Amino acid sequence: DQICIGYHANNSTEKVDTILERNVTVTHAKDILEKTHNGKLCKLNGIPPLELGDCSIAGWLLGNPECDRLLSVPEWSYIMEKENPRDGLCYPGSFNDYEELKHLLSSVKHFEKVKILPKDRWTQHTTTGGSRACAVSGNPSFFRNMVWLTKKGSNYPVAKGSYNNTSGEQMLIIWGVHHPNDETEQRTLYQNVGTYVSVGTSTLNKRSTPDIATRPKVNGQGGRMEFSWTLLDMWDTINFESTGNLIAPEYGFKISKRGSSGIMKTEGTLENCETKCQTPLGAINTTLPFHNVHPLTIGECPKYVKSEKLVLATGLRNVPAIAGFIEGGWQGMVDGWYGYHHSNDQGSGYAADKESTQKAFDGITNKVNSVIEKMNTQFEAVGKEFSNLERRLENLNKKMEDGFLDVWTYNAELLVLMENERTLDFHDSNVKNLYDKVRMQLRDNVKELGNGCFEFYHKCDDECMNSVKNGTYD
Amino acid sequence: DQICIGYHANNSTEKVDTILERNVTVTHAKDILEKTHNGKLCKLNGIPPLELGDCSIAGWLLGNPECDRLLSVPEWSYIMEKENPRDGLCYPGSFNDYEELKHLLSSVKHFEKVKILPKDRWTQHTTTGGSRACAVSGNPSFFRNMVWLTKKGSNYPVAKGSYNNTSGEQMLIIWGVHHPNDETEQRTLYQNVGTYVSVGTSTLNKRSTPDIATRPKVNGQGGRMEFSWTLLDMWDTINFESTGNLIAPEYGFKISKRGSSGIMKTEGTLENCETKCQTPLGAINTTLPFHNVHPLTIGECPKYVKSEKLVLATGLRNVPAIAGFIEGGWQGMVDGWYGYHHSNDQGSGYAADKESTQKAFDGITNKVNSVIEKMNTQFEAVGKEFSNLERRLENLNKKMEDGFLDVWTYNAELLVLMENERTLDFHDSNVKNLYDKVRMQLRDNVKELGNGCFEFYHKCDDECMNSVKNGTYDYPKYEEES
Amino acid sequence: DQICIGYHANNSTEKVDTILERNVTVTHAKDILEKTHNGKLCKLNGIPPLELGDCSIAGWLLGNPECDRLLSVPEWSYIMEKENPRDGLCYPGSFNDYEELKHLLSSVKHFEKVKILPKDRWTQHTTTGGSRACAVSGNPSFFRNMVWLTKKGSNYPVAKGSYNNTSGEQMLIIWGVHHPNDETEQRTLYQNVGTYVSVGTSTLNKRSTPDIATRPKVNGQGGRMEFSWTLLDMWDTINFESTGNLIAPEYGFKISKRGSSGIMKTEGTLENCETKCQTPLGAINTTLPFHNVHPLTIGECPKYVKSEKLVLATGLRNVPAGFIEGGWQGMVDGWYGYHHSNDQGSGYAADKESTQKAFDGITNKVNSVIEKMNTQFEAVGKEFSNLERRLENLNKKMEDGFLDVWTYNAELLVLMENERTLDFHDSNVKNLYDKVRMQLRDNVKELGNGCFEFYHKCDDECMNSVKNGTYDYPKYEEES
Amino acid sequence: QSVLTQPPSVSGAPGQRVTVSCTGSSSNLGATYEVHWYQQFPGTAPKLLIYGSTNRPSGVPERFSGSKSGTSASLTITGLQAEDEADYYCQSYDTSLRGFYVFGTGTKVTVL
Amino acid sequence: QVQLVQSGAQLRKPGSSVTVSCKASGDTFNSYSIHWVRQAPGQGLEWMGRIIPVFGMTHYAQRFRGRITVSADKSTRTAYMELTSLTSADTAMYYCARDGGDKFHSSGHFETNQGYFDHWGQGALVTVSS
Ligand SMILES: *[C@@H]1O[C@H](CO)[C@@H](O[C@@H]2O[C@H](CO)[C@@H](O)[C@H](O)[C@H]2NC(C)=O)[C@H](O)[C@H]1NC(C)=O
Ligand SMILES: *[C@@H]1O[C@H](CO)[C@@H](O[C@@H]2O[C@H](CO)[C@@H](O)[C@H](O)[C@H]2NC(C)=O)[C@H](O)[C@H]1NC(C)=O
Ligand SMILES: *[C@@H]1O[C@H](CO)[C@@H](O[C@@H]2O[C@H](CO)[C@@H](O)[C@H](O)[C@H]2NC(C)=O)[C@H](O)[C@H]1NC(C)=O
Ligand SMILES: *[C@@H]1O[C@H](CO)[C@@H](O)[C@H](O)[C@H]1NC(C)=O
Ligand SMILES: *[C@@H]1O[C@H](CO)[C@@H](O)[C@H](O)[C@H]1NC(C)=O
Ligand SMILES: *[C@@H]1O[C@H](CO)[C@@H](O)[C@H](O)[C@H]1NC(C)=O
Ligand SMILES: *[C@@H]1O[C@H](CO)[C@@H](O)[C@H](O)[C@H]1NC(C)=O
Ligand SMILES: *[C@@H]1O[C@H](CO)[C@@H](O)[C@H](O)[C@H]1NC(C)=O
Ligand SMILES: *[C@@H]1O[C@H](CO)[C@@H](O)[C@H](O)[C@H]1NC(C)=O
Ligand SMILES: *[C@@H]1O[C@H](CO)[C@@H](O)[C@H](O)[C@H]1NC(C)=O
Ligand SMILES: *[C@@H]1O[C@H](CO)[C@@H](O)[C@H](O)[C@H]1NC(C)=O
Ligand SMILES: *[C@@H]1O[C@H](CO)[C@@H](O)[C@H](O)[C@H]1NC(C)=O
Ligand SMILES: *[C@@H]1O[C@H](CO)[C@@H](O)[C@H](O)[C@H]1NC(C)=O
Ligand SMILES: *[C@@H]1O[C@H](CO)[C@@H](O)[C@H](O)[C@H]1NC(C)=O
Ligand SMILES: *[C@@H]1O[C@H](CO)[C@@H](O)[C@H](O)[C@H]1NC(C)=O
Repeated sequence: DQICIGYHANNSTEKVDTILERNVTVTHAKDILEKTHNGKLCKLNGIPPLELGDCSIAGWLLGNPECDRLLSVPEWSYIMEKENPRDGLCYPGSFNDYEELKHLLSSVKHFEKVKILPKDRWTQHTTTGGSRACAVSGNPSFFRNMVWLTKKGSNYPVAKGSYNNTSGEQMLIIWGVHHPNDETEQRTLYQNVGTYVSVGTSTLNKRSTPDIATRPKVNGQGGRMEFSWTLLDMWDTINFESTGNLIAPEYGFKISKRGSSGIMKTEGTLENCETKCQTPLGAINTTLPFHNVHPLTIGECPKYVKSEKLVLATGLRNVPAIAGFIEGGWQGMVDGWYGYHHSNDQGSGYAADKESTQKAFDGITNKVNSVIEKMNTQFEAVGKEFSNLERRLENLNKKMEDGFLDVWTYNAELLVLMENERTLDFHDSNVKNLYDKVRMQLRDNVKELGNGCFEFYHKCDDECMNSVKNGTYD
Repeated sequence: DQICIGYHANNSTEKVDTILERNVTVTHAKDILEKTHNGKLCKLNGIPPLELGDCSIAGWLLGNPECDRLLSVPEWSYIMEKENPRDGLCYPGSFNDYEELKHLLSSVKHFEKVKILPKDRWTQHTTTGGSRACAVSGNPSFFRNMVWLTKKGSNYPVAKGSYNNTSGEQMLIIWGVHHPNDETEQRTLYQNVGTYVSVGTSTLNKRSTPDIATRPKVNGQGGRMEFSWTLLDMWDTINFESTGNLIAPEYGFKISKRGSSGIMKTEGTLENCETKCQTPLGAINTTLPFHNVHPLTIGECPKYVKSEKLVLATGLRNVPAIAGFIEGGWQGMVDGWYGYHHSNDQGSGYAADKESTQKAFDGITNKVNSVIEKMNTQFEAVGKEFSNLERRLENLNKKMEDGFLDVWTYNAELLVLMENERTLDFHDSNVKNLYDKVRMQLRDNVKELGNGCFEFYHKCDDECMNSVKNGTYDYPKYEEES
Repeated sequence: DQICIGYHANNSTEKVDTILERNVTVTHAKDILEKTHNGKLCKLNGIPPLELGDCSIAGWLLGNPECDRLLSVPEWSYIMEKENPRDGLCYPGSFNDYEELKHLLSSVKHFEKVKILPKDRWTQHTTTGGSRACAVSGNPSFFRNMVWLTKKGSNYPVAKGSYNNTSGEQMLIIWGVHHPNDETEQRTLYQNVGTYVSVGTSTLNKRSTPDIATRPKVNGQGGRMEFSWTLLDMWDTINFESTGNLIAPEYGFKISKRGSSGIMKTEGTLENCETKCQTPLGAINTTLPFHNVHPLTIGECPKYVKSEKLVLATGLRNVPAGFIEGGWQGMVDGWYGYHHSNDQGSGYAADKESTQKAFDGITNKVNSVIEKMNTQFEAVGKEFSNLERRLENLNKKMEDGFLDVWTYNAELLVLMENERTLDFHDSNVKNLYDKVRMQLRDNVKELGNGCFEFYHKCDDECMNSVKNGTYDYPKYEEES
Repeated sequence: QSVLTQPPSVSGAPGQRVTVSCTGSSSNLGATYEVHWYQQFPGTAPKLLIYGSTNRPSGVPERFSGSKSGTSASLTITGLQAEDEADYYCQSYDTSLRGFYVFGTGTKVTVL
Repeated sequence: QVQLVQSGAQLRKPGSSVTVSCKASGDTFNSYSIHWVRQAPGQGLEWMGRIIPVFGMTHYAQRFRGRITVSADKSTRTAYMELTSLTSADTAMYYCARDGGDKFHSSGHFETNQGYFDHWGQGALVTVSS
């Protein structure tokens, strides 16, 4: 008797926005924004982080007496550091090019500590000094990886030494200069007053003298130490010379891996878990192209956007035997998106149009993949530190990052809204196209009732109906 | 009798471009790019700027004698500075980390000047020194906020002093070193030759000696002064020590607001007006998402793009009773966008489908808001200064800004062109869909005339017509059709 | 007989991707990504590059003895430099603000070398020194544009000299300081030990002393020379003073052009060709909006993207009764058209009104896509020292960031436009079918296969009136 | 203009201490400026006696010594001699009226 | 000592002018300034003005602004003072003095104005009468 053409309806309450309309219920949708993290700091790629805890990088590398558990250091996946750490330079001072050193460490996963200048080689100097500022359990002490060279007896011979860099790889060497807060101190520690410290390599040429002056006390001392560092190229030789005020390295650090890592600021500790993407708030286990968890992630992560919801409609607008297509969808149809009712005197029911649904289905999955697979991801260490005299560079860096974030957030939202409009128009034009395919065959011999149903002058046997479903009607 | 389905047309000369076609006259459009500014420098957020006029920042903070009107400046909203100012350093010299200081001031709206080291404390030094270079009305002088310490009698005792910042907030302290043109000058002014200037805080540690050498004369003098600055934190102490060549601060500047501001370069003066967005060419009072007035602005401004126009069609292609949509657009239906025009024995009429127009209308207003409300604005000072040894950083900053501008200009133009195409096709589909809605309801009780009109095969009065224009009609009778 | 409506098809194998479907054969398409370069280094704008060959910039400007052929300073369009050049500082040393100087040179096309301090003016000093490190054919020597001033007899009077920049344009002056590896050396070269070098201008105020120290040997020497540079503005005076360790410039370099250029790193040499866009892999002679040849270019170039293929469909889906069943391959005069069967005979003609409008819509589409890309002259690159890694990395991140934005936008715009293009064409043929159906009305029956069969005789003149839509045939309008 | 006020005269017997005061103000003896003193015999140009408020030129006896505090100053002559009969003047620099040097009113010293 | 040689006495009429000058022993080339001081009979000293020949700078006491001109010509090493709008009150002796306090330098300038007169001229009496 009649064939009604319609489309699938469902019990879905999933709502997707488009350019023209907001809060549009659809039968199916895909959320492409990752919103949930584990809450745990995990082992990135199965390799744990270096947990400095309360230690700063300078405290670690210089050997702050309280960073004595960092004298081992297994290979790390990332460096975990508290912001505003407690154990830094126990002897007040400063570290030159410190931010630049921390940047260097973003490409280092392991160091081999090498005793380049054993403390017992300076047989002409006192190598046993220390101070209350670096004291251990009340006993005056000093940085563990360095030698404070002071006068022996009543003299301070010129101190000399060198290393050849035969360690197999480029090495990190740290040294420093002591700046007394009096001349009385300069004389009681070094004997000589018009002193200097000289360090050279095939590329480095530095000579400096201590500045003797009154400064506010920090950690009980009015004196200061400055630290400097260099990288000694393989097969190069570093030469040290001093007439006083030299804090010599005992150890250098060979860079052993040179892979991609990064430094994370977090107040937490490592948990027994693993990830492929880690941010300060916890690991982000996922497959979606975008996330909104935190701006700074280490690992190969989805792109971060300033958005709460990015949802792609994939299904039909959810708009729930004598009607279909025009009046609403069919909640009685469950085998496809588009289909026929086929009511005659043998039976009635629903049948999907498999050709139409399958073409529409594949078009939609290709669309989703075009949206999500065109995002370019890579490993990133996501960040830099700047000194307090580099505010114009810090702000430049911030602007750059915020600028790209706005561009990508904007593009993600507009692409989703434009695609959802297209999705729904696509799905609706497909129903109309099916209706016309049927009206063009069955040209006459069918009365159209204006509600999506075709009534037949020629009575139709189920094989007939079948013939209309397929392209074989006459 | 008959009913026809049609689109509103109008007397509009408004034109919109699309991806496929240009100069599409439309009945309605919205311009989303702001092209107008006041031509005036206004008070941002109702608070006037610091008007330096011919003073540079260094001149202002050091106390150049020609900047005497800037010695008690009240809260400013932005700093207005001329390019190539004259009242800079009256005594030739240089200022270290100067660009970095100017950057600091983008976060400062007000300073309280504090007398940290009164000039009369220096009881063992001469504090009355000055030169013709900083003279006022021919009378030799020096920077108002600093003390040039020279020998007293024939002695220059080590000069010492300090200040413990109990002012309540982080303070800016500026001091300097004098570099003589000769040894005879060094002895005349300071007695001691192997001199130094030593300054420090809990974070700063500097010692500097003067360089005595022959230099070209600037402002009549061969010597130069260098100025340095530091921020003294709260409860910290700054200590000065010198054996000569010290220009001591008398005053420090407490930062009192620490809010968001910026430095604008302009040759104008403040006018009596107000704004929420100020550009160097004048203020901008607008609601639109984009503007094309000037790349550097201070305030919360629309995004700047390099384009002449961004116009969204909102209306129908403007194509100027008997004939329906296929022929053109009825000037007459001015009560909506889509509608009916009809005639019978009672009356000729014209009408608008309100259901169709309202849905189309809301679609379009949501479209406009989806475009304009997606732009993220914020306060931004948009500008940095670099030294002549930072060309690789200045160019980097420039590239970044130009890069983002090209991205946003491009996105704004392509979004407008793509949306205008969809808008016009949207309206075209809506009138065609209306025709089909009606055709299906009428079925065979009408004759399609081929020009968007349905002729009836039975008498159909205003009651019959109204119901059709509302979704209600059924006449399985009167087959005049035969 | 019937009139059928449909579209042209063709023998093409050109495939285009869209949002919904991949590998869609189309009758026509345009490739908007340039993939081929000449393989040659060309003369940009007809002006050759400076070919440093094995010389570095410092070698060139200081006068390294092995860089003598560069002393004439010919005009250049760009500077061609090898990576890791051999002839740099022959006497080991360092050059301050070297990257900054290389950057300055990206805006310089020519220099005039000016003899600001002739070496024979130093009548109280020895101006004939040199070392084995810079030796020419075994004879100790030194940099050609500088004077190494040492003691004369047994004394070193304070050395002084100056220059008022009256050359007519801003000048580059390079000078340096010698750093001995002993005190014995300090005394045998200069006599005076507590020495200094003092240089200044109205903006420059610099004084330094040598650092005597043992250093590893480089090129046989344990000593080092430190070079510095400044730009002396017009009418300003540079004053040099020294008690030892001064290497005076003999020559300064006047900047004569100040145009936009750049420094390209390449191991090749100049070929006899010309370009408007030069990459390190060779020149890109082309007109397309994008290219994928190399990230670093000098000139006004297409935008570089990380993609292999950007193709816009311009034609119809190539699908080889009618319309519903596939547009006829034969129609040669347009995109959409008619069959016209009648009693004189059938044939195929394009619908010129429909095709021309569709055609122009497509050419406007292509131009909206390609003409919205901006170009400018840009050298896209900077040198950084090894102590500026945070800045170098920032620069890299910036460049990669913009590349991802533009690559992404180019690909999504192409995919979205190809989808619209194909829908556009399908809608245009459907609209043609309906334009005709509405005019024919009840005088023809639809056969459901894209054709209208007439109920009355319709010959060739009738079919022509049907094509332009100007007819009415009431004769036997009745179906039966 | 004649700010530095001095006593019209002072006196004393040979061997006595005689002092001459000089009182100025915030513009010229104050404001850190030093005061100089001159000795003048009738018919002769004045000569410098004390400078910098304390020092004496070579040739000036130890008997002459300057002192300064606040905005006030004085000259002390100890061991007054028969020959110390002269007018004495104080001088300093005054910052008012765009700047000028000011000499005091003068004091006559009489030896008894 | 430093010789400063002052010109002699003169008699002028009210309504006229006075010219007094001093030759310095190199003070117009060296860097000590030259000042003018007046003393009416029976009165104390009055400062009138100064010149610094090194820089060509002058400064005058408020009482004589518009009346006193001071100039110098280092080629003869002489400083000059000219007074106009002369009155009967201008019967004072005029002296030149060398400022031994503020020492100046070429290619620079610096005053503390804490100087003093280390060397005085002899005194040129000027009488003004009808
Ligand atoms: C430091 O030790 C290294 C390694 O032994 C020396 O470098 C090598 O020296 C030998 C002998 O000249 C050469 O054959 C090798 O080619 C050098 N390099 C390599 C690859 O090992 C180095 O010379 C020594 N330091 C000094 C003082 O120069
Ligand atoms: C600067 O002044 C402040 C305020 O008086 C000093 O800070 C207080 O000093 C006392 C010791 O005198 C401490 O017990 C308080 O804890 C300090 N208060 C604060 C708020 O810090 C400060 O010590 C002075 N600076 C110096 C170094 O003398
Ligand atoms: C350097 O040379 C220039 C040009 O000769 C000098 O500039 C001119 O100098 C004279 C004399 O001072 C002035 O009258 C002109 O007005 C100046 N003109 C220009 C072009 O600026 C300059 O003074 C010289 N510099 C030195 C210190 O020798
Ligand atoms: C909707 O139907 C599905 C399939 O039966 C069922 O799993 C789901 O729980 C239903 N939800 C509601 C809210 O009816
Ligand atoms: C959609 O519905 C939610 C819940 O009622 C509402 O908060 C939101 O504003 C709606 N969106 C719009 C713009 O209608
Ligand atoms: C991600 O989540 C699934 C949830 O079942 C889990 O099986 C898988 O281990 C997680 N992946 C990682 C890398 O933690
Ligand atoms: C319709 O076509 C399908 C596919 O060939 C076939 O399986 C089915 O039996 C056909 N039905 C009829 C009777 O037309
Ligand atoms: C267009 O018509 C409207 C309303 O009839 C009128 O207000 C307006 O001035 C007219 N404008 C033009 C351009 O003719
Ligand atoms: C009208 O069309 C032409 C070509 O499409 C275009 O150049 C012009 O800009 C358009 N109109 C105006 C006034 O801009
Ligand atoms: C801002 O614009 C509104 C609307 O044009 C106007 O009424 C007002 O005067 C303008 N000025 C301000 C900033 O108040
Ligand atoms: C609207 O529809 C109703 C049927 O629901 C009908 O009664 C009425 O005549 C129609 N009226 C108008 C105003 O079109
Ligand atoms: C397609 O046919 C045209 C007819 O002119 C011919 O020129 C062209 O080479 C042919 N291309 C192929 C792929 O055969
Ligand atoms: C398109 O063609 C290429 C080459 O044959 C093939 O690798 C790719 O799978 C095709 N794309 C799809 C999804 O059909
Ligand atoms: C560059 O392109 C133009 C246009 O294609 C061409 O005429 C010219 O020959 C090309 N130049 C070279 C050197 O190939
Ligand atoms: C229109 O078609 C008619 C057929 O009757 C033909 O005679 C006439 O030339 C055509 N005019 C045009 C080209 O519009």
